[PDB]
Amino acid sequence: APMGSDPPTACCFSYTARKLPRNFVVDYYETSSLCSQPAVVFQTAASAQVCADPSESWVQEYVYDLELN
Amino acid sequence: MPASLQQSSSSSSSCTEEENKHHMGIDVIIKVTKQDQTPTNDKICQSVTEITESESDPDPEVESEDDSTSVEDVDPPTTYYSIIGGGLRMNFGFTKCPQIKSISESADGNTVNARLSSVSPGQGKDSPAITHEEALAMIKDCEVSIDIRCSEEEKDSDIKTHPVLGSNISHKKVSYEDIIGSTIVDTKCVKNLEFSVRIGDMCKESSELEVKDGFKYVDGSASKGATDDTSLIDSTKLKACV
Repeated sequence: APMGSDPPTACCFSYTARKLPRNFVVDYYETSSLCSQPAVVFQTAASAQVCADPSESWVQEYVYDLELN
Repeated sequence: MPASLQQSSSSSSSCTEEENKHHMGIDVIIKVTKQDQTPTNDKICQSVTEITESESDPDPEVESEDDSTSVEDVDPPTTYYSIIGGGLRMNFGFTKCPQIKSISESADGNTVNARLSSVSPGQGKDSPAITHEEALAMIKDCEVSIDIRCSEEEKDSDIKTHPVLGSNISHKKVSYEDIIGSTIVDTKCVKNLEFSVRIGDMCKESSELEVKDGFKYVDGSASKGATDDTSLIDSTKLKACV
């Protein structure tokens, strides 16, 4: 099980300006670390995935909510 | 000889004459270079899948909206697309942005392009128009996301000999407005990736109503830079994927 060489990965390049209400957020996932510019990614219902700057409180509260319920 | 005549005032027949009204549209061209590893894949316009949130409030698919009242206060849906082709799977979620009616694609060498934009009035397709107020309001909230992946569907191409409907708008250099949202790219099948977007009048530029954005992705190297993306790709070799 020899890990790959050094294949780049998905690392947030830009964030969405409009906050999508919880109703359109059933799950989420975090970028990585190989990039010194991480962030939090949220899933939806009619899209897929979209990065979000964790610098905004509502983004953190959204994560904290998904951590519980 | 359809002598029925499509009236004239129709937004689909021609541009409006109400000074305080404009035919706001959108244009999003994109060039992606394949890795010297990926196999051959010219099968472009494989397929397209249009999707949209529950929108308004007809019947929330198991709590998919407000779950309660839904007058007209707030309820912005997202239109998603999954144009497969070129051995690559491109997808984008337009939120509070003009309604895309034109979808094309093409393949040349080890790269493939995709033209996603709205239709200009007088093309046989709707092209609503609004006032400057709503225009400036839209151009601000309008946000488009992107998430390309590596496909493998060797299926055939589904195109139409019907020319591609343009937005009459040019990707020239103008006011900068951050419209591009998230952009996920799996190196596994994408070496380079250029992004270019625009929003303005489809009848006649209006400066204030004109804007643009874009980036330059090369070998994992990103870089913001407003440049003339008019030649970014050959608008001729475009082909409607239906």
